[PDB]
Amino acid sequence: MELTPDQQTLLHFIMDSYNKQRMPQEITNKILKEAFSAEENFLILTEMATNHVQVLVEFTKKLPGFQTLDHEDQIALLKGSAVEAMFLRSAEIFNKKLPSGHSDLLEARIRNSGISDEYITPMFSFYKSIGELKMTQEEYALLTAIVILSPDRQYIKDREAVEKLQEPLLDVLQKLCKIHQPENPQHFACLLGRLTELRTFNHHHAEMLMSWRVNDHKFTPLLCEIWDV
Amino acid sequence: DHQLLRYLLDK
Ligand SMILES: O=C(NC1CCCCC1)[C@H](C1CCCCC1)n1c(-c2ccc(-c3nnn[nH]3)cc2)nc2ccccc21
Repeated sequence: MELTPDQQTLLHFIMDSYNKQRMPQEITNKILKEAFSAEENFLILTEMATNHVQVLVEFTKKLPGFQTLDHEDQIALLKGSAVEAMFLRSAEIFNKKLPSGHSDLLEARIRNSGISDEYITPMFSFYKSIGELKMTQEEYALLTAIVILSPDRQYIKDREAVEKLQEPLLDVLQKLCKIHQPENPQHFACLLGRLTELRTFNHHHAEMLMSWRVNDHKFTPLLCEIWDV
Repeated sequence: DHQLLRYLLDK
């Protein structure tokens, strides 16, 4: 029932890799410090996302067995997960406990950033529903690894090789849930259910980006490839 | 194509 020495090892190693990301406080201090125009916020988003993808690629290469997969399957797994991982990490940041009144200003700054009304509602519904789950740092790290190692991605040639890498992560996540929240037995199924919500963000992503209230939508060359814009 | 992605993954 408890984590085996192997599972604790995999867990601590996943956590250390995940924590090499840009710190939440760094992101929120900037946003909370002062109100920027839509033009400036779009520039902040593209620089944040470029750095996120760069760190995501590094975290992915350290996932056990990923480097043994077919080079074309590796590209499809990364391209297919980059948007979901950005929204999952943004939800983590959004839900970080801050001093009284700060998270309300954060929500106000994000609502007034330049994103269109059509995309604010599903975005905030996701962040709140993530918030209710009260996820630990390990749950966010394992869930990100599970999102990346999704065997059921379009343009994947060898699905079982991916399934074999994801299954030990699913098993660690389940045990973690059955220990951190014994009073909520659906917690594990409910985390996995939120992944189905993340997939919908990826399908309308190009449209969400182009509907930002700016005069010109400039992207970096790495984002052009990853976001298909 | 995805040449920047291919590069980052190989490197
Ligand atoms: O910087 C940010 N997100 C980074 C977080 C770390 C991983 C990489 C993305 C943006 C802010 C940009 C500047 C203006 C306010 C939002 N952000 C988002 C967010 C995310 C995507 C779109 C978007 N739009 N079109 N495609 N994606 C929009 C907003 N939600 C956040 C919740 C908490 C904290 C920051 C948040």
